[PDB]
Amino acid sequence: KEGICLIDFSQIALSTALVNFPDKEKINLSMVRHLILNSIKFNVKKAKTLGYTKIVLCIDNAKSGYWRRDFAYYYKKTWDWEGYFESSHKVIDELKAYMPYIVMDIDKYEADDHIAVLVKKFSLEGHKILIISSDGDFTQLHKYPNVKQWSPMHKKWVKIGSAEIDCMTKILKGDKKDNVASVKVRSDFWFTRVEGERTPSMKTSIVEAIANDREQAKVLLTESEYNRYKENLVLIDFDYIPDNIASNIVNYYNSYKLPPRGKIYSYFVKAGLSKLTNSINEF
Ligand SMILES: [Mg+2]
Ligand SMILES: [Mg+2]
Repeated sequence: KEGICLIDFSQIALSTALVNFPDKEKINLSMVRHLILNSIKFNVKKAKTLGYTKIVLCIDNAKSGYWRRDFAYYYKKTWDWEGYFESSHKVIDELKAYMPYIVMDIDKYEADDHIAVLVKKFSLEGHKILIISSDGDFTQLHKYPNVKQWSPMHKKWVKIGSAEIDCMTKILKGDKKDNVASVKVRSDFWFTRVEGERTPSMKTSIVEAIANDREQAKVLLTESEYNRYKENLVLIDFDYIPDNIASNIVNYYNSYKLPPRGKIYSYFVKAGLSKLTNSINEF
């Protein structure tokens, strides 16, 4: 059973670019092609050296929004961000055309989704898994056999009882960064809040009691809070990803045709990344 590496790509490329490309300076295609290929090399190396030889780049595609928006409208509702994303979108195309990786890219599907679903499938299928991402949410998947997670900036393992509590903490208190609100407030609180508005706190003993036995949601939460809980499950909990979303990801995965590995040399050449031709072995 081949070792598999799922990479939270879109974020890593972007995060690297935020750190490496100077503010108030234009970002060109070369810049980003260079940046992206080097990032892949560096991370593919980490993976392969450890035994995860099948690389899957998982992309964030909110071109037409998010499937989750069909459940919660408010969900997820100087630097050359323009030049970056333009060139980046182009480079992703080249990866699909020439590089030897499965590029999980689906409009309205998040990199989190592809990882959550693939990790599940493969883990249960007997493969050892590596998640390359600093996102603590992936600890929801450590519960599956042979799942490790590596954080590429600080270069370290994401290790985590505490997982169920971390998750439950988000289900109950929300996640402001994604516009997910506490079960103690109205659904679209973050999209519609007033400056004169604050979220009532959720006591830890409750969070923990539910984390430990979810049926406790029915006694510790008021009916209102409970409705909010069930809405938050789909926004936070990977196990609440719809059968249809899951199925499409797996299909995409299975129908993916990789390009002859002989195409890389040409690409590098053609794309003027000759310094890299000497390192195709590293891809
Ligand atoms: Mg993500
Ligand atoms: Mg999420």
